[PDB]
Amino acid sequence: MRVVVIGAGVIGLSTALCIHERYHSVLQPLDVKVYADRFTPFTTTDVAAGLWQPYTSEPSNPQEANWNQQTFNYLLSHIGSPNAANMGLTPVSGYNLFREAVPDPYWKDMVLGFRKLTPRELDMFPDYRYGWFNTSLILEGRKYLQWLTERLTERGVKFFLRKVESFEEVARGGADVIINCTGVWAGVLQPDPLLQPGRGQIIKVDAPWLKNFIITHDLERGIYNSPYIIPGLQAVTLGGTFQVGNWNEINNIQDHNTIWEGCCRLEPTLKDAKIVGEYTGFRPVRPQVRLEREQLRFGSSNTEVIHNYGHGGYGLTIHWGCALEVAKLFGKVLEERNL
Amino acid sequence: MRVVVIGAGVIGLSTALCIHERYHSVLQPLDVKVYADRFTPFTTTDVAAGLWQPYTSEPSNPQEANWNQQTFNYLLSHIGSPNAANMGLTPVSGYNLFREAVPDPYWKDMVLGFRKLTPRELDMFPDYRYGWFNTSLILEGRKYLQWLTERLTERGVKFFLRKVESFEEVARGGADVIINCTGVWAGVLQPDPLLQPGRGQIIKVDAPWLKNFIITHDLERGIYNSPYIIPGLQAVTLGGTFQVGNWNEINNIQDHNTIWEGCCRLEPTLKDAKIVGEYTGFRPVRPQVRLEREQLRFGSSNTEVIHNYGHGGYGLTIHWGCALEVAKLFGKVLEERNL
Ligand SMILES: Cc1cc2c(cc1C)[n+](C(=O)C(C)C)c1c(=O)[nH]c(=O)nc-1n2C[C@H](O)[C@H](O)[C@H](O)COP(=O)([O-])OP(=O)(O)OC[C@H]1O[C@@H](n2cnc3c(N)ncnc32)[C@H](O)[C@@H]1O
Ligand SMILES: Cc1cc2c(cc1C)[n+](C(=O)C(C)C)c1c(=O)[nH]c(=O)nc-1n2C[C@H](O)[C@H](O)[C@H](O)COP(=O)([O-])OP(=O)(O)OC[C@H]1O[C@@H](n2cnc3c(N)ncnc32)[C@H](O)[C@@H]1O
Repeated sequence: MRVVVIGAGVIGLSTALCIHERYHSVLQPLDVKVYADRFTPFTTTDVAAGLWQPYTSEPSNPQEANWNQQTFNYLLSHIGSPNAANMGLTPVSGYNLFREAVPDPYWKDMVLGFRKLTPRELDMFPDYRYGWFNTSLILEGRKYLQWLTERLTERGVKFFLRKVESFEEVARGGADVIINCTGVWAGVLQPDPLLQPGRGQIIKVDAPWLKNFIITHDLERGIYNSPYIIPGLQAVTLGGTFQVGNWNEINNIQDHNTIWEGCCRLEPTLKDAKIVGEYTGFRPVRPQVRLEREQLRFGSSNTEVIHNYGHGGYGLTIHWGCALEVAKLFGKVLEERNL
Repeated sequence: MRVVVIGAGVIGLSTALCIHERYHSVLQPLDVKVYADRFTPFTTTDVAAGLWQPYTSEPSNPQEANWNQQTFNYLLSHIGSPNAANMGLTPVSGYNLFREAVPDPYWKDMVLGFRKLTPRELDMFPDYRYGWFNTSLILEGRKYLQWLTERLTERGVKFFLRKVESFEEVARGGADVIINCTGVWAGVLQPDPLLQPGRGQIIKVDAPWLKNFIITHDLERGIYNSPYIIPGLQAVTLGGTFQVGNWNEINNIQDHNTIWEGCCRLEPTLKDAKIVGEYTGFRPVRPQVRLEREQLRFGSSNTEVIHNYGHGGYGLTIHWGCALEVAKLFGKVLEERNL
């Protein structure tokens, strides 16, 4: 069966893998290919802060929290193996600062060791008045992508520089199924005003002494508009913006400073950190994730699509969960074809 | 007044500073000098794992805990300033593993966020069955030493790479008050069978993805004979030995392997960590710290000594506390001299 996964961000890959991993030898032939106009280091995924942490607010389609939970476990499960950092994974602990008290996140129990910070702790940051502490995981985009890639590759999945113009295209081509994991740019293949770019610029900097993440929150300014600092496998990511509907893909000096000054302020020692890079990306913002099946008639032949997009600022945090669901639907699709 | 501090490890320096800091302009002249046959990077201090963490067992002296507490606060107080990492400080969180349950450490409340680990957590390190979690501080030897040094220097203390041979000699120089902070080698200036070398070899390795410390414990094997891993300002320190009465100062291949293999099991990712150095040092082991005053008659002239040594494996963890006490006695000494 000809399957075509469009997009090679964390979503496309995991998904592809997951499907193949689950059905390769459940169905004999099973042909998977991945088309994408961008591959790492060019995906949005490549620019994510790399932390597992869903938004504070309980998800609209409640199953999302499961996907999140499932993603976290899967990840955690790897922590212990030798390859975990080779997958781009590692545990990290850190803070979430606030200016006023606030309700515990629904994921309070998915993460390890969640607890409200004490005053002494808070004294470590004079701006904030309230916050939490917990340990979690770093799952780095680029590395994970490459891992995922090698995995798929050895599994025989094939990749292709392609810019799909239409699903039609792909279908006239031969795809029995098509899995749309085109991120923000999904709208192009089929409009979806729900979907929008959540622009975010960041700065990578070299400062090995920071071992914990620190994420501040301005309830007014909106989420991820406040300074944040996230240690990674080697560099640290300085961050602070999330602009909806903004599509400029260039790093802007203004933002650069607002990030630089804000973090520097939050974390004073940053004064000596050396900047090694700046990047900007589009969070595939959407009220909810679109992950559902859709049949498409072209001539006398039907073609199956399965959407998986709009993971906003938690694409990594919940990638796996969805990847599973798709496989699930994908399966139903096979049942209907009678295998 | 002529003061002479012998030794330039973390102990000598802090102490010197502390004295000067407190009495420089309480007394006018005040002449401080520091003699030491070894200066960083050569002190024992230079090789410490760099973590704030007193031993598990309840203190011999009641005062040790306070010194520890005082040291921790002083340190913590700096976390927030821009220079903290320039002093060689940063917060780090981590684990303490055990094979059987065990009583909470007395310092449970001095550290930030102490708590017993949960099972999921424990699943992360399968050979153990029990343990704790808390956040604390890294205070790196070398860096701190240099910091301390620049500070003293600008304060006008003067340094001399010199091997003192006798208290007698120093006193004979014109030394009004000698401050003894000669670490394990203290015995030489005046015997003390209580004092012994707590040999420890370690391996520095480059592995930036490890962000938390992990210290295992073998109740039989003795303290710090078990593998431990401690992230630092740039490298990670692999460790695992504490041999009493051993004075070989060379790194030994068997230790190197027992450390390497033990940590590597504890933390399989090191499979890819690159070794960048190996070192060995003597913990100035002693049943309890010697920190007390002692007068010494030489000819028709008395000379005041204040001992400060035998901080075993917590010299950093408690340096400041003692430094204060000395200043205190030092003061009494001034009172007696009627200022
Ligand atoms: C930008 C950004 C995102 C962050 C982020 C910080 C930043 C700056 N933070 C944070 O905000 C921290 C502060 C907490 C994280 C984080 O720390 N944790 C977390 O879970 N999430 C975070 N994300 C969100 C995450 O990056 C995003 O959800 C995923 O990358 C989406 O992956 P994808 O595969 O759907 O898109 P993407 O990676 O762009 O994959 C899209 C793919 O489809 C391809 N494509 C599209 N259309 C076509 C076409 N027509 N033909 C061919 N190929 C096509 C494109 O080439 C690419 O292959
Ligand atoms: C070796 C070692 C120690 C560790 C350690 C791991 C290792 C391998 N860990 C751990 O074990 C982790 C696993 C938790 C830490 C840790 O992580 N945290 C912690 O708090 N403690 C730890 N320590 C213990 C600490 O290093 C030690 O207490 C202090 O360095 C003592 O400083 P000092 O100034 O008294 O001696 P040292 O630094 O040797 O200063 C001695 C000074 O006196 C000088 N000197 C002596 N005699 C003379 C003389 N006759 N003439 C001139 N100069 C003289 C010598 O030149 C030097 O200047």
